[PDB]
Amino acid sequence: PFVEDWDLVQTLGEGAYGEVQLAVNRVTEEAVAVKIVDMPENIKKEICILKMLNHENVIKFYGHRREGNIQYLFMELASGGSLFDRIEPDIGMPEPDAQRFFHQLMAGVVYLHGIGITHRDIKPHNLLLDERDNLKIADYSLATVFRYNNRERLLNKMCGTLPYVAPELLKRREFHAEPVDVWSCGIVLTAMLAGELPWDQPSDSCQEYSDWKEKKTYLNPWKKIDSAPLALLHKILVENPSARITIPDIKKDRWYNKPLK
Ligand SMILES: CC(C)(O)Cn1ncc(Nc2ncc3cc(Cl)c(C4CCN(C5COC5)CC4)cc3n2)c1Cl
Repeated sequence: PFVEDWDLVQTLGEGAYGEVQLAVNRVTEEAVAVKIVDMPENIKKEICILKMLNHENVIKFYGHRREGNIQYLFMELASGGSLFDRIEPDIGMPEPDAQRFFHQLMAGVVYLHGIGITHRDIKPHNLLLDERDNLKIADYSLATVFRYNNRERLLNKMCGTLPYVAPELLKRREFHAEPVDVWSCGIVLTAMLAGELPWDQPSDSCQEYSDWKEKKTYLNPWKKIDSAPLALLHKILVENPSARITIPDIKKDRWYNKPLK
C-alpha cells in the first residue's frame, strides 16, 4: 500500500480505531508512522489535540491527509518499539531503566496536564521508545480536554484499559482527570518492576485488589519490588483520588530522586 509519496511497509499495531503503519518516503527515505482511520467527530477532536502536542516525551504530529472516507495521521516514528517489549514477564526490568522511563513518563504527563489534556490510556503498549530509548506517550484517540479557559471539567465517560484504570472511574459518575493518569502511571511502574500486573480491575470483588488495600505486600507482584519504589506505589495506588499523590509530590519522593546504577 501507499499514500502520496509514502510507502506503507509494516504494521506497527492496531487500536479500537484503525491501524498504524511504517511510512517510508520513497524520495527522502524519512521513516514516519501513519495511523490509517476508516470513516468523523472523534478524529476532528484527535487532530485538534495532536496539533497542540509539542514535547520531547510526546509523539510529534506531522500533519493529516484525507483520501475520501480514509484519514492518514502522520506522526513521529519511535524506532525502539514499545515499553511493553522491554518488560520481561515476571521479572520486569532493571530499576535504573524503570526509574528513567518513569521520569520521562512524568515529564510527558506533566506536559499533557499543563495544556489541559488527559491521555486516559497510559499503559506500556502506548509508551514508545525512540533510538536513544527516550519514552514517548502515543495514541490520542481516547485523549480529551479536562481544562479549558482555566476551568476544569470533570470526566464522566468510562475510558481506558481495566488493569490500568483508577477505581473512581468504575465507582463514580464524575471524577478528576489527573489522579486517573497518576494511577495508571503507578500500574506502569508496577509492571516495569515486577513484569506482572497487580489485578484485573481495581474493584473490591477482585481479591488481588482487596489484598493490596489490606497491605498484603508479601504477595506478588509486590514482593518483587524494592521497599523504596514500593513506598512510592503505596502513595500512587491509593483508592481515594483526593488522598492520592500528585506529580509535584511524586517529584519529591525518595525513590524518584534515588541515584540508580
Ligand atoms: C516491532 C518493533 C521491532 O518493535 C518495531 N516497532 N514497533 C513499533 C514501532 N514504532 C512506532 N512508532 C510510532 C507509533 C505511533 C503509534 Cl500511535 C503507534 C500505536 C500502535 C497501536 N497502539 C495500540 C495497540 O495497543 C495500543 C498504540 C500505539 C505505534 C507506533 N509505533 C517500531 Cl519501530
